[PDB]
Amino acid sequence: PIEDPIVSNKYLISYIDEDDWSDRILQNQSVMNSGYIVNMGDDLECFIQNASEKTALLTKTLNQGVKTIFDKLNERCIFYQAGFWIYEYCPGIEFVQFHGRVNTKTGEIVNRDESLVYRLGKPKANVEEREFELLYDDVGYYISEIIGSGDICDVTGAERMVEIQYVCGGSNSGPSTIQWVRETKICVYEAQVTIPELCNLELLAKNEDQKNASPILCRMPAKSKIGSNSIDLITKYEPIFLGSGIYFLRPFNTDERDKLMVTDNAMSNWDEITETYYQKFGNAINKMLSLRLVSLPNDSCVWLAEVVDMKDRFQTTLSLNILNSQRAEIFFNKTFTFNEDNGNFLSYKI
Repeated sequence: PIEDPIVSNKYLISYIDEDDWSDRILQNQSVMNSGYIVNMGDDLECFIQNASEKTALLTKTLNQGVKTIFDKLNERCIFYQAGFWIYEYCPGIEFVQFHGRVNTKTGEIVNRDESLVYRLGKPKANVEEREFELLYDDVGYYISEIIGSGDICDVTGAERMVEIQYVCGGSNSGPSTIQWVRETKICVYEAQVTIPELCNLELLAKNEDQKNASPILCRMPAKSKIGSNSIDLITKYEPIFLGSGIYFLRPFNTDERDKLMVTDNAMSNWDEITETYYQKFGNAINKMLSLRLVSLPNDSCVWLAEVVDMKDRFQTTLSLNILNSQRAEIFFNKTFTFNEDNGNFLSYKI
């Protein structure tokens, strides 16, 4: 890993209320002595605060992960239609990119293009013999597999190979699938796969980003009297891209209620509601419930949440009742008024 004293330190700006700040940072002297306060003239004053076992897990992770990768891959090949290209990866045979499509029902290609001769690399049956590395990225720790034994590319004069990275797909039960694959160098390609079984290894566990940050406490000067800018939106709320142009703003305030957010232009006019709105919100909601973002209290309930634009302007309210199946219905009410006393769920049928 690479760091430097200008980037190694990491901060996270958090917002707190007005009378909260009045008697939370200002009244204690110990905290005031640990850090100091900065003023922007207006009330945007922020108080900044200044501040063998391991290797056994590294070494075991590498071994166990490779053996586990082969465990699932041993069943069959995998394939990913990357726009115009398709990359088929087999369990220790050879990696290539060819034109075509696959029939989801049988998992077989339409044809084999004898005319599209591409060679990404030849792995080896004797996986035990091959050497692998344990590197890391934003997603987490991963196993590196260089598949060589390729011909030289006259362009520069480098033998054809490919760099494969094994990462965990989180909650993705099944065999195995690829995320993306593309050329990286003149004759080198890169590919990344996601498998659920790698998460078994602590270092390769999903949702593990080293978020350790000296917190910087700020307070709202105006309390959103003007249209809150996007920077206020992402400092008050932690967005999560739910796809289809819909974000899920979860508040840092544990008391407040979370609200969806829309950004697409074709979903501007809410006075008329077309099928595109319903399909887009259905995809987004399916992805959300798959992400386990919405939190059941402690039971089936109706879920009511706002929708805001890039400027946190309320447009409608999304009403959703979960049916514990593939089907789901979504309603949009512009006329719905909110009770600040309760959160999202209002009707409980345990």
